[PDB]
Amino acid sequence: GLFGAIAGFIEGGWQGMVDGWYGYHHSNDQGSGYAADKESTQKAFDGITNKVNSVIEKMNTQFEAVGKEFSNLERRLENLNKKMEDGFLDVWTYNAELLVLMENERTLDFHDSNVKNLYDKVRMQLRDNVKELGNGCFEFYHKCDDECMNSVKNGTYDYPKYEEESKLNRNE
Amino acid sequence: GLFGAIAGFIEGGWQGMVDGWYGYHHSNDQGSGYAADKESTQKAFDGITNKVNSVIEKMNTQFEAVGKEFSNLERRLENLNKKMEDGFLDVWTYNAELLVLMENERTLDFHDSNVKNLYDKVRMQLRDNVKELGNGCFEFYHKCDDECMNSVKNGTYDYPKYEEESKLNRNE
Amino acid sequence: GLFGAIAGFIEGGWQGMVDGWYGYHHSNDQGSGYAADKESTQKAFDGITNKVNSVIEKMNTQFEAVGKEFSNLERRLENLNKKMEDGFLDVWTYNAELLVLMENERTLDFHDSNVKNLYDKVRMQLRDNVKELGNGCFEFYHKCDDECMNSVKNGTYDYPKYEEESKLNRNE
Amino acid sequence: NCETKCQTPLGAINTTLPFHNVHPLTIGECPKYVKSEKLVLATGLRNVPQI
Amino acid sequence: PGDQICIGYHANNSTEKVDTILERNVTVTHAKDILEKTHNGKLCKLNGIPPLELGDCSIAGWLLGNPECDRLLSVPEWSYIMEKENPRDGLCYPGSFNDYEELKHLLSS
Ligand SMILES: *[C@@H]1O[C@H](CO)[C@@H](O[C@@H]2O[C@H](CO)[C@@H](O)[C@H](O)[C@H]2NC(C)=O)[C@H](O)[C@H]1NC(C)=O
Repeated sequence: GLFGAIAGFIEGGWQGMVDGWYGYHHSNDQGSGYAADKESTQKAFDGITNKVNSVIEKMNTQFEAVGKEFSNLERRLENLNKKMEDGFLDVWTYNAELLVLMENERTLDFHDSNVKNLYDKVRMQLRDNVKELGNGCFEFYHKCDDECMNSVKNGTYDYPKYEEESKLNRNE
Repeated sequence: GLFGAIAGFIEGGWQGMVDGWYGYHHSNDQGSGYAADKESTQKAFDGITNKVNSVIEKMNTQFEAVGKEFSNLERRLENLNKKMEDGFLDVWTYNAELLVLMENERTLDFHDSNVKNLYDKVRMQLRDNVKELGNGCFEFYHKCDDECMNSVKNGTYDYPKYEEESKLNRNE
Repeated sequence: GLFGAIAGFIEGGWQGMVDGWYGYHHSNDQGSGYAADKESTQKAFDGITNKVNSVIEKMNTQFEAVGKEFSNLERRLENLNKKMEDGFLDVWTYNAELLVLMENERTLDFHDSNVKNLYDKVRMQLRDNVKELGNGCFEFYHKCDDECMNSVKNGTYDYPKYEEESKLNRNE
Repeated sequence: NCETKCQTPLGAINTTLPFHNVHPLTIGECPKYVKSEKLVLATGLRNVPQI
Repeated sequence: PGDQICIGYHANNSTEKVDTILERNVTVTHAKDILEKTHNGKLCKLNGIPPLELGDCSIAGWLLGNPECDRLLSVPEWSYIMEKENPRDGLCYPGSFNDYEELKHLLSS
């Protein structure tokens, strides 16, 4: 995509997460499974609803054309009425189609940004205690069990605590 | 944000920099304080002024409706005049509100890009001579005093010169 | 730029690649030269053509004003006709200029995203077998000859195969 | 006894701003009329409280 | 022990709030109000030249010389014309006025 997460490294998506839009799954000898991010998904959902309510209501007022009849000595006036109403229909039609197109593209790239950002957010957290596989997955230089996996999720995985085991554990 | 710098890792901003929009502060045993980037801030300011002068002047020409009176046998003509002038007001109102909304969002994400980009610009410079804390701060594998801090600022911090001290200095 | 690749680290561009929009050149003792990416360039080209065909055809219908004459007792009707046709010209003119401006900016930043993304795509592939110079170039911790350079291009450079030579080869 | 460069039936206008929600029918060199309540241009960036 | 250099942006006491498509009311450092919501509630001269107030009289009543329109018998140059919605004094003797609106529009110039 535009931020390179989707059809970038992540390369596809998981039918196995119904919990929300994006998230994780892990391999712990302890256990493995799909759990999706509360905060990011929430945010994106809110933003989107705001976008659709913002568009559909940005035509609340908008041109509506009703009726008219003219004599055959009124021909100019008739043509003028026609050209105007037609003109406005054209205008609002353009406005609508275009706004939809833009907001669409902007929406998709928006999702991209969300993903890539979530990723970078994880990376800047766990960074040197793990290898980035380049596929959008983090291989461990130690064991983070699950409580602490969920500590990764909640945003504090407590770096220095797990620093040393991986510090010696890595190399080789 | 969209580029993840603001309300991303940087997490907040410094009331202690009045010097411009974004920049740095450092801890040198030599000294510490807030100094903000000349070039980036300058650029962003220019771009923004160009955006506002671009919008406010994108309505210079724009529809202005003055007066009219019709007889009571002119009722159709009156209604047509009304529908047209109203129609245009609606149109320009939409155009304005919408343009503002877009340019706003695009402006904010713009600032984001500026920040994240400045950061990445620093990182790609100092990279292996320092630890990224993940909070948007760079911890040193050597001492960069201040002249050389300002060499970081000016864009050439002279990597290989300081390479070795940190090369052995790191690990542990 | 917005994604920081152009007039960011890459700092300029190569008159020596006519093969397409963006790509690489390498130094192999084996050989050196400019070759540009098939897939990315193709994609961008397609997207752009879609953008221009999308704009130029988003006015296919659009207001066209033909003729009219009024008596000197028709003055109000005349002024109304004038105000309307003028009004629409103004409207479509605005629509056009604006759409062009946006699609332009969005196009340039689009190219940026393409570049930065291609780069990150390479990096996430070769990562620890090479040093990022920060200038937008990758220095080798081993020899990738050319077949395998073209394996970098085709997207599988076979990491673990070349892992060890660089694993010991690096440090120092 | 007031003087103005722009007049509306509801009152006059002294403004550097290129827009008004006041009245559709004006006389003078005037800012452009719209039906908006608020028009607000972001200049700076978002405010994140220092934490 | 060490040396370090951070990176960050501005911030202030500003409550100034904008909107966007993606996000509703949002507080930012700086903004410009491009809309003028205020008027002095007065009717004024226009570049030193005062309007012609028709008072209780219509345009017809004026031009025709309705007796109730008197001070209007002689009048200086004007920047514009102030007339009421439904003025009291027009045609005292009942009647009709042909192409009245076309005439008033003519007067706009
Ligand atoms: C239109 O607005 C301007 C600006 O407020 C007014 O001019 C100011 O008048 C005040 C009071 O005399 C002075 O202190 C300022 O120096 C003036 N500024 C400028 C730019 O001229 C002006 O009075 C207003 N017009 C009217 C007639 O109300």
